[PDB]
Amino acid sequence: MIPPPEKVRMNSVNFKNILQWEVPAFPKTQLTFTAQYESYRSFQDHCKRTASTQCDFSHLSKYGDYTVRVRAELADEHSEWVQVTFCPVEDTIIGPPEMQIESLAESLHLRFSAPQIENEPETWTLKNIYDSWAYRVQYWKQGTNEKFQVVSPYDSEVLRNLEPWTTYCIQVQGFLLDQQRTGEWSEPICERT
Amino acid sequence: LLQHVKFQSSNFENILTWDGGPASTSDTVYSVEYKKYGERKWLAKAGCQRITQKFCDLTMETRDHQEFYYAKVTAVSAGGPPVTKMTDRFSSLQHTTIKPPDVTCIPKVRSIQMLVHPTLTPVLSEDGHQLTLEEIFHDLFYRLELHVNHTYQMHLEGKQREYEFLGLTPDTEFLGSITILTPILSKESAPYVCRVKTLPD
Amino acid sequence: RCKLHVRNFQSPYIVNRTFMLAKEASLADQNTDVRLIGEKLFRGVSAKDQCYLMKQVLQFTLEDVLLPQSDRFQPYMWEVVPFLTKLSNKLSSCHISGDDQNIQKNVRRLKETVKKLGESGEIKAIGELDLLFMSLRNACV
Ligand SMILES: *[C@@H]1O[C@H](CO[C@@H]2O[C@@H](C)[C@@H](O)[C@@H](O)[C@@H]2O)[C@@H](O)[C@H](O[C@@H]2O[C@@H](C)[C@@H](O)[C@@H](O)[C@@H]2O)[C@H]1NC(C)=O
Ligand SMILES: *[C@@H]1O[C@H](CO[C@@H]2O[C@@H](C)[C@@H](O)[C@@H](O)[C@@H]2O)[C@@H](O)[C@H](O)[C@H]1NC(C)=O
Repeated sequence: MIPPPEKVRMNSVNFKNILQWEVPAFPKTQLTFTAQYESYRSFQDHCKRTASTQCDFSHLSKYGDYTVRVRAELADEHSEWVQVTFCPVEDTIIGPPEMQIESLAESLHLRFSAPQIENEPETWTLKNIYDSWAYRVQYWKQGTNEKFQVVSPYDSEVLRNLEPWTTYCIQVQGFLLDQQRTGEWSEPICERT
Repeated sequence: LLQHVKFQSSNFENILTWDGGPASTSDTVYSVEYKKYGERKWLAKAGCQRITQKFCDLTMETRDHQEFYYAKVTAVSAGGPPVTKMTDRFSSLQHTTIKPPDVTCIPKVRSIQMLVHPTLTPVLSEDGHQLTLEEIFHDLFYRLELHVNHTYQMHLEGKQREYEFLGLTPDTEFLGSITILTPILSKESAPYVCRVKTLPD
Repeated sequence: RCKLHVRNFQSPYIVNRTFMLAKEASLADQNTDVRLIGEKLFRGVSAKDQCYLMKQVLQFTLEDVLLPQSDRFQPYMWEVVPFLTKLSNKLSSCHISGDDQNIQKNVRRLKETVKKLGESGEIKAIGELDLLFMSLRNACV
C-alpha cells in the first residue's frame, strides 16, 4: 500500500482556500495526489493526479458547508482518504486590514480598508460579506507597554486629545460584533504628531 | 414608435418615462396603465391618458416600497396601429436611487461644521406619516470628506447629523462632500459638495 | 423557538447576489398575472404561523426548483443556493403549535401552480427569490 498524505490542512485566509499537505515519508519519489470536494451526494475531482503538495479551493461557495479529502496514489492502487470539514465564511482567517494615518496636529486621523476577497471578479471586501464587520483600534506610544482600545464600524477614526510631539504606533484588526471571531492584527504603522 | 419605457426612481419618487420612435406623428399620444404584480386588472392613471408628453408620475400609485409593480405605455399614431410596451418588474425599495443629502455647510474660523437635515419621502408608515430615509434604511450613514490637495483629506462618518472638521488653518479654501450610504442594498447617493472657506479670524 | 436573526439578511454580498439572481430570472418572466410568493400565499395564515409557512416555501424552492436548476443562472446560483440552504437548516427547529391546514393547502397550491407552468413555473420562482428573501425576513424576525 501507499502511506497517506501528512499534515493535511486547509490554509484559508480572506476566502483564499488552499488545501495543503506534505509529501509523505516514502523512499520512492513517484507519487501522485488527487483531491475532491462534496457536491450534494457526490464528490467532484478538483486536483486529479497532481504532483503538487497543494490544491486551490477558492472557487467554493462562501456559505457552502464543504468537506475536502486528498489521497496520494500510484498505478491502480490508492491510499486512504484524509478528509477535512470546511465552510469558508465561518472558518477562513480574517486577514489584516490596511490603514493610513494623517496626523495634523495633536490629532491622529485613521482610515481603514477591509481585506479584499478573491472569490469574486469584483472588488469585494470582507466587510461586504459579514453583516457585523467592525474595527478594533489598539494604541500606545513607544516607551510604555500599556494599551488602549477603541471600536469603530466605519472606515475612518480620529484619535483625539493626546500629548503633543509624541510618536504613536497603532494597529487595527477585523472582528465580528455578534461572534467570538477575531481577525489578524496589522503591523503597527507609525506617524509623528 | 415607442421605446425605452422605464421607471426613473429617486428617493421613492417613481416616474414613468418613455420615448417616441422614428415614427412620432404630430398628434401621437401615449396612455399609461399600471398594476401591482400578480394582478389581472390594469389600472389607468387618471392624469396620463392620451397625453403628448413622455413621462408620468406614478409616485402615489406605487407608494408601497415593499411591493412589486408593472407599468405599460400605449402609443397610438395618426396612421394606425397602436404599440404597447411595459416596464421591467419595478420595486421602489430595490430600484430607487438616493438623492444627495440636504446639507448646510457652516464655515468657522479654524474648523468646518456640517449639518445634515432629514429628507422626507413619499413612502408612508403604517400609521400614515411620511418617513425619513433613516426610517426606511436602518443602516443609513453619512461619509464626509474634506479635500485640501491631491495628497491630503480628512474623513468623518457616522449616523449623526452634526459633523465638524477640527484643527484647520484660517482663511483657507476646502472642498467638503457629504454622501449617504445604505450598505445592505449597496445604495450610495451622489455627494453633496460645498466649496467653503474658513473665516479669516 | 422558531425565529431567525435579522443578521441573516444584512450581508451586502448575499443580498446583492440574491437580488441579482432574482432579476435575471424575472426579466425572462413575462407572466405578470400570476405571482407565487404573493398575497395568494398568505391567505388565512395567522402571523405567528407565517414563518413556518415561509419555512415550507423556502425548502420547497430549494428542493424542487433550485436543486434541479443549479445549472443555469450562474454565477449567482452558485452562491445563493448555499446561503438559502443555511436558512432552511436554522429553521428545522421550527414547528407550528397548531392547525396547519391552511399552510399545507397553500404550499401545495403553490407547488401545483409551478408545475402546471412547467419550466416557466420554475423560472418564476427563481425570479421571485427577492420576494422569498424579504417574506422570510418579514415573517421570521
Ligand atoms: C450588485 O453588485 C454589482 C457590482 O457592484 C460591486 O459591489 C459594490 C458594493 C462595489 O464594491 C462595486 O465596486 C462593485 O462593482 C452592481 O453592479 C449591481 O448593480 C446592478 O448593476 C449596475 C450595472 C446597475 O444596473 C445597477 O442599477 C444594478 O442594480 C448590484 N446590484 C444590486 C441589486 O445590489
Ligand atoms: C497638501 O496639504 C497638506 C496639508 O496642509 C493643508 O494645507 C495647509 C495650507 C493648511 O490649510 C493646513 O491646515 C492643511 O491641513 C500639506 O501639509 C502639504 O504640504 C500639501 N502638499 C502639496 C503637494 O500641496
